[PDB]
Amino acid sequence: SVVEEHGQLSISNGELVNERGEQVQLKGMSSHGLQWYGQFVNYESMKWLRDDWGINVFRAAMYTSSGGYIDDPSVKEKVKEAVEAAIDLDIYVIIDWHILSDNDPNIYKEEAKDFFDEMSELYGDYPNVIYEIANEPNGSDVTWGNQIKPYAEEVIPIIRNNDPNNIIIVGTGTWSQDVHHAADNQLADPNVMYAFHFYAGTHGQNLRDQVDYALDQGAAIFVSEWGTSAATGDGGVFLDEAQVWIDFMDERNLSWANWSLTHKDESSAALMPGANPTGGWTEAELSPSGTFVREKIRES
Ligand SMILES: *[C@H]1O[C@H](CO)[C@@H](O[C@@H]2O[C@H](CO)[C@@H](O[C@@H]3O[C@H](CO)[C@@H](O)[C@H](O)[C@H]3O)[C@H](O)[C@H]2O)[C@H](O)[C@H]1F
Repeated sequence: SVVEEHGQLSISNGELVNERGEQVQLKGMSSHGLQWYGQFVNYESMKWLRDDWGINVFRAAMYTSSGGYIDDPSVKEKVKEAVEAAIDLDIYVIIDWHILSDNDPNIYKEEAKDFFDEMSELYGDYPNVIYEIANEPNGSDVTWGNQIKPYAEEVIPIIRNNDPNNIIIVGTGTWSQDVHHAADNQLADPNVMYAFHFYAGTHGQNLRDQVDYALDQGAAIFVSEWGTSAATGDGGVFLDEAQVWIDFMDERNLSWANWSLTHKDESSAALMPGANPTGGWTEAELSPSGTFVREKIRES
């Protein structure tokens, strides 16, 4: 139903819109790293998230380092499983080249180009696909102008040769927080968005103002990762500040994916230990974070 109705997504005047020009907001879940918790990524769990939580997008977090794709490329087939499930379920899907410790996206740029060529060749005639080319650039030596923008100006043409206009999300500096610099020096492709990530454990007032600054320059923003915990993924759940951010995103038409769908014993995890990897969870099988996120998406 979702993808049949909204179909081809595009950016118009800095906003995500559907094929009839109407604003659309995606809300869903990110996997944790596919190398650690891939059992939670399957048609049945995604169907349960679609039907019971109301998700309309699923993000497949394919770490590059930390035992991910560069070390063992088999995780790309789990991305394909997720994409095909999203097509069968009629929801959107984010293919996330999940850099982190490999803090400059240029480190594995050759591999990224090949990976995105493959995925855009396979899936580029489906409207479901959203490409996320560099999760979280980070470090004071990784800047928008010098590192990230040129990286994107190499990867985007590869995708565009196969898929002229599905959405591409591009990470920003300082762990996808520095939308100010990106918005002052935007990419040329008209169907690009810039990533912005937040954690409710951080006091967020200035970060909201910076997202507004970016939006005021005509830049489109996708909140492709956020958590209810601290920046580490652990250390408490901060539902007051999470709700502030939820409301802000609704006011600004910002799409989002929550981190993350796993039973790991960390506060940002959505599931408890014993949660079935194929869905069907009871209340007791959702963590404090997962219960909150499910509520947000069902409310929407
Ligand atoms: C965006 O931020 C989230 C945190 O809010 C990041 O997710 C965290 O990434 C950590 C680093 O990969 C991860 O910890 C690792 O978990 C592995 C599997 O259990 C361990 O083997 C490893 O020792 C540990 O460092 C957190 O569990 C996770 O929440 C996300 O990557 C960022 F994009």
